[PDB]
Amino acid sequence: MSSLLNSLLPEYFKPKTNLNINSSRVQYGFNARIDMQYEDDSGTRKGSRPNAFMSNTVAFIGNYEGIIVDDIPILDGLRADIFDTHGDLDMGLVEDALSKSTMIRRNVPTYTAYASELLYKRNLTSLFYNMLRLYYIKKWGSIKYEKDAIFYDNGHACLLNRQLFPKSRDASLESSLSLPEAEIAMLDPGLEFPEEDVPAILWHGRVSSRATCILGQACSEFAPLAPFSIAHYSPQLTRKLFVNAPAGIEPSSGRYTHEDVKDAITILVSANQAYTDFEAAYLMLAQTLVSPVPRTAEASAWFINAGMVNMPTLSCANGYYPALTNVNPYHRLDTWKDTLNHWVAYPDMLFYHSVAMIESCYVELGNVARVSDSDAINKYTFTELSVQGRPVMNRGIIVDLTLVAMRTGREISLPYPVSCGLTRTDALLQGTEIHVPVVVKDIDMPQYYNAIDKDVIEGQETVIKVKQLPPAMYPIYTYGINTTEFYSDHFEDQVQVEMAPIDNGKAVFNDARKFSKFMSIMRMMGNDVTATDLVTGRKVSNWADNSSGRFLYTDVKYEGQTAFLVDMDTVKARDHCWVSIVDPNGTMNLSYKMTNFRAAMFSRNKPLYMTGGSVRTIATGNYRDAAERLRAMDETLRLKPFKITEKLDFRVAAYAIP
Amino acid sequence: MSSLLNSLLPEYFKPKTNLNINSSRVQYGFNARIDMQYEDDSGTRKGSRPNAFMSNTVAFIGNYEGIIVDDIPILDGLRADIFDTHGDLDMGLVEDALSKSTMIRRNVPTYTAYASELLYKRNLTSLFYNMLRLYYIKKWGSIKYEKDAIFYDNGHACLLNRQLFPKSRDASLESSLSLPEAEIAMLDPGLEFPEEDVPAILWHGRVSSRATCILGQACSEFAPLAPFSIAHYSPQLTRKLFVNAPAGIEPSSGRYTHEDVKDAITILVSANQAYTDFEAAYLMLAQTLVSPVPRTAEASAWFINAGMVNMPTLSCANGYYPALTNVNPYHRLDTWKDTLNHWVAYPDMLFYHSVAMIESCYVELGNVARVSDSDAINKYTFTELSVQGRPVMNRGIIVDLTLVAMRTGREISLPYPVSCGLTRTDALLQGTEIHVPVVVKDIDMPQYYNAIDKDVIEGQETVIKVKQLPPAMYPIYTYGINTTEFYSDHFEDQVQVEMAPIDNGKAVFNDARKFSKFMSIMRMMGNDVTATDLVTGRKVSNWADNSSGRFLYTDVKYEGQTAFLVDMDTVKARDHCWVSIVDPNGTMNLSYKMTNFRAAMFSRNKPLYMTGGSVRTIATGNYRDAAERLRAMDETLRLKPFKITEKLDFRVAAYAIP
Amino acid sequence: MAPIDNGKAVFNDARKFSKFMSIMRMMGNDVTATDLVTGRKVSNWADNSS
Repeated sequence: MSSLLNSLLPEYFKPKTNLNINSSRVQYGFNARIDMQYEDDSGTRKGSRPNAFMSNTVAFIGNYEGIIVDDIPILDGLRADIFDTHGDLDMGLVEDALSKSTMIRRNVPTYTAYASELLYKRNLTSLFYNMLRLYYIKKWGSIKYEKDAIFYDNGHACLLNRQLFPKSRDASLESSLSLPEAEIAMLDPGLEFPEEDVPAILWHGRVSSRATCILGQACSEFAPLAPFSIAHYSPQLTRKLFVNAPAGIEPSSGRYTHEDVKDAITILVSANQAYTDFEAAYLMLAQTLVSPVPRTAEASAWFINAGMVNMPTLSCANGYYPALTNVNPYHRLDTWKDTLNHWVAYPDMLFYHSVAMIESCYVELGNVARVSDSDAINKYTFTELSVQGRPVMNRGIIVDLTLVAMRTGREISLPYPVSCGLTRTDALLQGTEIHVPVVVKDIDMPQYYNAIDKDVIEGQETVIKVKQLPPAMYPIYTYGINTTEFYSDHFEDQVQVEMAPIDNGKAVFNDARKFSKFMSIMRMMGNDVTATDLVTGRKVSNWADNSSGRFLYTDVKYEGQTAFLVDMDTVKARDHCWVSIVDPNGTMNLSYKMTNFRAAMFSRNKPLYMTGGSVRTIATGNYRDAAERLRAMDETLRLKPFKITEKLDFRVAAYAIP
Repeated sequence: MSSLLNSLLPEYFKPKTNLNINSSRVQYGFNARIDMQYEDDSGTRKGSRPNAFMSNTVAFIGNYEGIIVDDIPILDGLRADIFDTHGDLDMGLVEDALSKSTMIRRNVPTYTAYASELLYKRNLTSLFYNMLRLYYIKKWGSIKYEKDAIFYDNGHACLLNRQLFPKSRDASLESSLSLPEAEIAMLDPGLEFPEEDVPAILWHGRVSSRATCILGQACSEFAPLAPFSIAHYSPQLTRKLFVNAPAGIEPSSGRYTHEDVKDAITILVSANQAYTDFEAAYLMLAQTLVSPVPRTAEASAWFINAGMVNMPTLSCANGYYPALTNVNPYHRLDTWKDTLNHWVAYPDMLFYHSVAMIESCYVELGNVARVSDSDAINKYTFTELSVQGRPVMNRGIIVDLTLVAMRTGREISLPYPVSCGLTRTDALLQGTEIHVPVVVKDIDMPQYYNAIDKDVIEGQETVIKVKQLPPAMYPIYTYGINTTEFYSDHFEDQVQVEMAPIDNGKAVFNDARKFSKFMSIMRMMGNDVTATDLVTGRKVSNWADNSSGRFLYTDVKYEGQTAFLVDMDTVKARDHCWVSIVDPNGTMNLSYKMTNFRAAMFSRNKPLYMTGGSVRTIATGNYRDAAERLRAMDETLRLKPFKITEKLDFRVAAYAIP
Repeated sequence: MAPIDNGKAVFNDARKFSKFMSIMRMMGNDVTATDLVTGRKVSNWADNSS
């Protein structure tokens, strides 16, 4: 659904068509003007950062594994005559429709008997999904993956690509897959009895030399070398695929460009009348196009074990019954062609729709992981109460759409209760300790991180014990639309730390809430604060991120009693464009204000600019008003004359309109 | 945009068609009559300057470099039916448009897929840019650049063309470039898949033997030997260029006249309907064509670092799909063929439009440089507040047209937000003193200029320091259209200043404004006064520039606060009218009137006379046969002007919204 | 003062120069001005009573 994913984008964000991606890492964000203030009994110290960049790093790598599951049939496409008043295939009108058609008379009785089983095999989501992946593999084919590269680095702990993804050879995305071609046979119209467990599709005119090569590779096993997101492992959809094309199927060309895959999709959707099938495939790919680079070192627990992708079995019986598909189809919603029409016009817009969906999910799974099991709406039972339909199993797209509904605070409506795609809530529901590997840089690591060893020499491979999952992404596109006090993503905020002159700089935060806001605002001001817990004896640093520049309470890496000693004569100025706290006395009052917002994207430590035309909000009415218009100007070549007009020179001629 | 740049010229001046330029340097100015009237405590004196020549100097020498960048598509020339009710390109109607205009309907699905990807990147501005440069290389192909010539010469200091332009030799303009030829192949109709990264263009009848050689050289690399404005380094546009000509193309001749390049441009525009693409290239050349000769030695800091010329990527899909270009083209403005109709009639008029543009930019940057970096409108954030469109980036022409709006004080509007051309604000946007290399002519040079070596000898090559960039040009064409206090370019003005007490033979001027008014009066009377800056200990002189007969405060060459000790005993008498007095007494009143303006141009120390007939006006009205003004003010670029609000400091300038 | 000036301020007026130098001494700051015309020096700390 293009419509619901479009509304997630911010108001200030004005996207263009083309986006020239030339790397496997993008820092999307915005530039804002922060007017910071520090008030005290001595006086006020004002600062101003005119261009403050708040970013979330997003990569094109992520371990996924496809499995073939059984899903509901999508009945949108078949002629409206055979359907009854309630909206199910009234068998008896099917036998009537087949009888009054251009079918062979000896096949009518035997084909009608099979109809009861074969007409309820309508799900082309798996085919469209694979064909969409082939489009983006050939478009962004020049992106590279190095084996000994930095997945994450925060100064203390480092995590390499070798650690998370073993059995991984370095190669380009184009050179990753070597897809073998499945057989594309021609359906004989005079076949005695239809062959079930072999799908048959429709086609307009002649199957081109390149269309054979695309359909051949789409219905085949994906066995990748490099762990890419749009080239993950998928099982063999089918062995053989029939195509009811009276004009013969040309043999396989071997080569094809990304423009030829768009040609193949547009013919397949139009012939089969499968637009709702495409809408399902569009939302599936939106989840599993890009995966987020973790915000903290201990936020890598989400991507340790491979999340399963639920691909519904390829099943289509249109080739055997050409009569039942015509120009008057049955559809539930009137805006059922909107998702395809959006993709054909603006293919590269999927990148923005993808980051919008994963940012919405991973933000909400952040503040869902911090609720006790003894509650009404908890970790296990947040999907059941929200869903008001009848899906087969609460997995895939249902779990991701219900998290988006919680974030935006609106009602998401789909025409069919389809349960296909990636399932994210895997590591959460387990409710056990996860052992993430790490290579150390400094020697004073295991004070900060909950490490397995207490003394570790530099360059050693250690393990961190993560119990509660910290947030993987900070809200950026969904900044101050549905604000919570955990993230504290306000435009205006203030904190009041109360100290007396008798205290020699040392302040104890009994409250946990205002400790989080103090440590966060001090980092905007470019000050390196290092607090020490009095009960346990561990240490926390506000500088625990190089992207967002905020301090969340989950950076403590421990749930206990709150007694944080902060010594305010060991505060060090780290960044540029900073206010100085030289020597405070009395009550401190910190405050900031974010005024304006400008969309910015970075890649390879350089600005990535959006190019091409101005993207519009395509509606169903905007095309069918031109159908209402029809260009009703009678196609008659009316040539109008020009009267020559003489003036002073007479050498040169001058023509007038009348 | 002819009508825009034509408005910048003064109301009294109307230039003739032809101009035989026969040098690399042209003075332009006017011969005005000044009627001064003096009054002080001693008495009254009345005089009259009968003939006074105020002029700038402009040259054909400027170091520039080309970069190929991706910009917006210009959707002008495509048929009106493919566009919907709003100003948006619908792919639903492209499928219909291509379907109705063919008998072979097998190719419609393939044609639509490729067309959707190519239409959002169509731009012929870079091709017309090179074709225009080839026209002027052949026409003015007898201009000599000598390496051991003078660039600036005052009397104390001197800059040679060895400095500012190393890696250069002595050559004529025709001898500078030795262009190779790109392959101009013929597109046979029947080819089904458009070859990627090769543009295809339409043509009228047979491609002439001469037309081949021009298109071949226009696409090739430019590698100059001598630094020339219209022969600057440009990267290779394309390798191949298809031409859908019904009659086959002829082989390349090798030689062509400047008249043959006009025939090539006129055909290429008419066939492709690329009138708005030409308008972009016309404005883009108006910036580059000429460069200023600096007013003082400090104003050479602008032209040290090579400014980047943003040339858009060459792409076009008219040759493949000639159905999309028909007899009813889509245009936003009704005056969309005025710029080409102006150039084809009067080619040599571009010289006057270029001088008018570069003057307006370099005059207003004189004020922007003096703005403090702690206000709403400053050097960093003046373009962003002005623009009211959605370009790719605030670069090239958008920066230049913003400065023209600030000069004239009128709202400038283009149909498409194009960001292509020279960016000047590079030396300005950096907090670093610039090291201008100079030659010592007189032994007393270190007293005047801020030199590194305080002791020098006639012939030594030293370096001078420039912190704040002074004005490179004085207002001549834009004289009195809007008068600032800094320049003081009034027709009628009454200057009042109080003379400081002359103790021994020295008068102390503590205030900054009073000192500016005093030396401004004494210059108009014609008295060469020399003062000593007390803080620095360097001698200032009101006779700094001889060409423009006025005193600017930037001739002091010291940003900050100071007090001046004026030498009243050594007041020389260079130019004496009857008004001219040596001994001022009490409150000095000078009231002057300027009348009888007449434009005059000098080239190689002789008068340069305009030849040919009188320019008759070509211009189209807002409506041809259009009923309702469908505003469509969403995509169109608009540039809002800023008015200078004078304040007490006088050294600092400030902008406000009118 | 403007940021373009690197701390250096010239007092054209005599009245406000006296008030600046006096209030800076209440605040306990040793200021040393230099006259541009003559070339002599003045110090605000020229008394230990008032």
